[PDB]
Order: sequence, then C-alpha cells, then structure tokens
Amino acid sequence: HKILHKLLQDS
Amino acid sequence: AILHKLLQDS
Amino acid sequence: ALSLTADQMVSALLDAEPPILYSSEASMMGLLTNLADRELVHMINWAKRVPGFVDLTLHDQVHLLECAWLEILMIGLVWRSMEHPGKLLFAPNLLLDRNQGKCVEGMVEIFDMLLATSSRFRMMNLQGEEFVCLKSIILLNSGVYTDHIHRVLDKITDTLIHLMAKAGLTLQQQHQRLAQLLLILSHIRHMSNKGMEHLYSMKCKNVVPLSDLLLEMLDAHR
Amino acid sequence: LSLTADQMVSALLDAEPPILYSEYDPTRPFSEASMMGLLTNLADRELVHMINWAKRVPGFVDLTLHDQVHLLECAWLEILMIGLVWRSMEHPGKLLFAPNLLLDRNQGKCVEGMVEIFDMLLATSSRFRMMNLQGEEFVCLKSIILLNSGVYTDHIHRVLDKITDTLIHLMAKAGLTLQQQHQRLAQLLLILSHIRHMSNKGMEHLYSMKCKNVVPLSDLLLEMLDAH
Ligand SMILES: C[C@]12CC[C@@H]3c4ccc(O)cc4CC[C@H]3[C@@H]1CC[C@@H]2O
Ligand SMILES: C[C@]12CC[C@@H]3c4ccc(O)cc4CC[C@H]3[C@@H]1CC[C@@H]2O
Repeated sequence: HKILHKLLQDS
Repeated sequence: AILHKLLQDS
Repeated sequence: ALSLTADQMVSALLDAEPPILYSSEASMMGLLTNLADRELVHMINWAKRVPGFVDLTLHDQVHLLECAWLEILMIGLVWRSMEHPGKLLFAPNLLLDRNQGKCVEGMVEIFDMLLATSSRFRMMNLQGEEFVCLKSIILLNSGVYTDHIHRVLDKITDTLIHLMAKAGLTLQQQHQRLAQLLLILSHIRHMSNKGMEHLYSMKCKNVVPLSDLLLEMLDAHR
Repeated sequence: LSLTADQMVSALLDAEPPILYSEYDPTRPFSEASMMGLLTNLADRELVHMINWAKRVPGFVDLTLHDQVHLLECAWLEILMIGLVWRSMEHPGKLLFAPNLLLDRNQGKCVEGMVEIFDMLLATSSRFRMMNLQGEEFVCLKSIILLNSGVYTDHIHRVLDKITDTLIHLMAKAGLTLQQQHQRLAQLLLILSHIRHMSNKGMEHLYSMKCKNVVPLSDLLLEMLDAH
C-alpha cells in the first residue's frame, strides 16, 4: 500500500 | 490572432 | 451592466446562449476537435453579450477567452449531459457513453471526471438560470488575477442569490448552495487543465489535424 | 456536524501546522538543482505535518483510509500553495517559503519554467492582501480545499456546508452587511479555482523536474506526484 496510507496510521 | 478578429467582427 | 436588475441579468444571459451544434482514435478526436472549433466561434459571440465584457479592452477580452475557453466548453458539455446519466452529450448526434472514451489514449480519465461533474449537477438539481450565471463567472474569473470586473462578478453573485431566494430557499440554504455551486468551478478548472494537457499531447503526436483557431487557443496555455 | 461555528473555528485554528525552516545554505550560490532541492525538501517535511493536520479537520478521520489517501493525494500541493500565499501576504513581491527562504520573482528564474508559477503565486498573495483575508477565513478555506478537491472523484458535503456557515458567521461577526457576506463568500471561493490552476501547473512543473533528473524526490513525493 501507498506510503501515505501508512502515515495516516502511525501516529 | 484570429481570436482578435473574431472579437472585432463579432 | 452594473445597472441591470437581477431579473434583467438572468434574461440577458439566457438570451445570449449559444446554439447547440451538430457533429477509431483518429476519427473520434477529429469529430471532437471539429466540434470544439465550431463551438468556439459561437462562444466569442456569447462572450460579447455577457454584461460588462465588451467594456474591457480587446487585449483583456482575448486574455479572458484564452484562459477560459475549455472550461466554458466543458461546463456546457456537462450541462447538456445532465439528463443522460453515464453519457456525455457532445452533440445531439454524438452521445457517447463512458467506455467510448477508451477509444482515445488518456481520454477515459477525463470522461470520468466530466461524468462525475454531471452527476454532481444532477444531485444538486442545477437550474438553467444558475448554469448561465456560472458560465459567466468562469469567463470573468479564470484569467482575472493575471475592479470593474470584480463589480460585475459581484453582480452575478447577487443574481445567483436572487434566483435562490426566488426559489424559496432560506438564507442559510442560499449561502450553502452558493458555496456548493462555486466549488464546482474548482473541479471544472481541474478538468480544463487536464484536457489542455491531453489536447497538447494529441497535437504533438499528429493524431489529428487542428484548426488555426484551436492551435492558437492551445498555445495560449504554453 | 454537531459543532458550532465558534467551535469549528477553534478546532481549525488549534490544528494549524507550524512554519518550518528550509535547509537553505548561504555559503553557496543557487543552482537550478539546489533550489529545487530546497523547495522539495521543505515540501516533504511539510507533508508530514499536513497529514496530521488533516486528521484534526472535523469529519476527516471518519472517512476510510482509502478516502483519506485520495483527498490528500488530490489536494496536497493546493494546500502547500495556499499556505505559502498566506505566509507571503505581509511581504509584497516575495514568497515566504520559509523564514530563512524569502524569494522574489527574479530568484524563480533560477529554475526553468518556475518564474511563471512564482508570478501566479505572487498575484494570489496580492489578491489576499487586497481582500484583507483574515486568519480565521484562511483556515476555513484550507479545510475546504482538503475536503472538496477530490470529493467528486453526503457526509463530506455536510461538513463542507458547516464550513460555509462558519465563513458566513465570521463575516457577520466582523460587521459585514448581508449582501457583503454573500459577495465575499463568492470572492473567497473563486480564489480556490485559481489555487487549483496553480497546483495543476506546479504539478506539471515538478513532474518535468523529476523526468529530467534535476532533483531526487522522496518516495512519498514520488507517490504523491504519481497519483496525478
Ligand atoms: C480537448 C478534447 C477534445 C474536445 C472536447 C470537447 C469538444 C466539444 C465540447 O463541446 C466539449 C468538449 C470537452 C472535452 C474536450 C476534450 C478533452 C480532451 C480532448 O483533447
Ligand atoms: C512543486 C514545486 C516545488 C515545491 C514548492 C513548494 C514547496 C513548499 C511549500 O510550502 C509551497 C510550495 C509551492 C510551490 C511548489 C513548487 C512549484 C513548482 C515546483 O516544482
């Protein structure tokens, strides 16, 4: 999955 | 430009 | 121009409306660009009838039309297509469904955006009187950052609000609907910029002959 | 949807990201590559803050991750640009990318095709100044961009309606007449068409730089760019 998809979670 | 002429002739 | 009432503004814009013209990868682009070229000549006449526009210098008129021409073509297309879910009514004898966009490289993405806009028009129940106000705003706004123009723009806002009040909307509903309508202009801008990128690509690839007028309009966007 | 106008404003003001510094190095002259490097390095750091700001915009975290991704992918450069234009308001003729990176149009010429975009950004800053755009209006506009730009690609529209009520509330509270309220609302929202245009041109420019190997872009930027 897109890196944005990940950043929307971590935090 | 043709645009100019169209405007003038309109 | 700044003297017209709301009703007179609506009447003038309704009176000024252009006519609806008639219509492989090469042949489809050929039909579309041929249509666009003929529509452009009528657009110039329509622009001259938008109140305030002829007050501008020739230089400023040219600039506004060069900026806005594809936005104007597109909002007209979207309007014509409103009552035809899933299709784009380019002309009464060229009603194209979504999958025929695939006939041209990179086109179906643009077809999809246009269809979504038409779908938005439907869900808002956009009225003809509102549509002509929006088309006028596009003409006067799109190249304007590049005072009397801003006064005319305020008048068209007044006219939109008048139409909503006449239709029975509450003050709160008027402001919300005004916002909804104006936000769609951001989407129309997006579509025009993508369409311009596409048209430029087709020209470079020699897939279709383009008229002198179209070539001029295209190269205004560098 | 429960939030009042004043609560909406407070929420948005509270969520505001910080102003970051660039990695500007005054020991060397600019090159096309080094300026693009500065600007894209800045964008990249801003993006991480943008992602966390978005999560604090009312209604955004209720969306699926896919929808959140899509809206941010659509609007990220519009949001960077309106932020830039806002920062630059009190600096006529200049763009305040960062407090240690304040550029005029001549410095935009350093990068091929960039000065045209500087010129548009500068004109938008001038328009904000002419309108006397307020901070509370700015944050409403920025949230509208996030929620609107990719929305056509009901919950979202209800939040957008709430932000409209909020803009009108701010204008009424500032003493604008009823007619002045809908006129200003229109003026502000028409700015969003111009911001969209600049974003589209900025995206084309960035793609151009990437395709010419002018600047190494972060994986995040490559993907944000690729979504377009
Ligand atoms: C410009 C294109 C051909 C002309 C098309 C047209 C042609 C006529 C018209 O009334 C509207 C539109 C909108 C979409 C345009 C197309 C988008 C991409 C394509 O290059
Ligand atoms: C995207 C570009 C680099 C990143 C720039 C930036 C970087 C940071 C920022 O806060 C705002 C902007 C707006 C203009 C952007 C530029 C426009 C063209 C260039 O490629």
